[PDB]
Amino acid sequence: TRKKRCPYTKYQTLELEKEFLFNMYLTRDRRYEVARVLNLTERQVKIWFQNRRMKMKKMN
Amino acid sequence: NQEFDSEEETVEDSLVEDSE
Repeated sequence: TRKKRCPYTKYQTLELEKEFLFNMYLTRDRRYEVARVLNLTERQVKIWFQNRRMKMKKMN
Repeated sequence: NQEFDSEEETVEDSLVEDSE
């Protein structure tokens, strides 16, 4: 992703990918933790997960 | 070295605009 949003690294993408694939849903604290670990905001995780769904639906 | 960017610059939600 080199449009608008910052290009996520492999490590970042892999973690978010595995977490979402493993646990389609997360808790507030867990999301905050994941975000904290990624040195980002909860929004980064919240939107990434949703972006994946929207990508599946729209850009099927 | 700046705090401009945007609250949605780091987290954009329009990467998937192609509905089709």
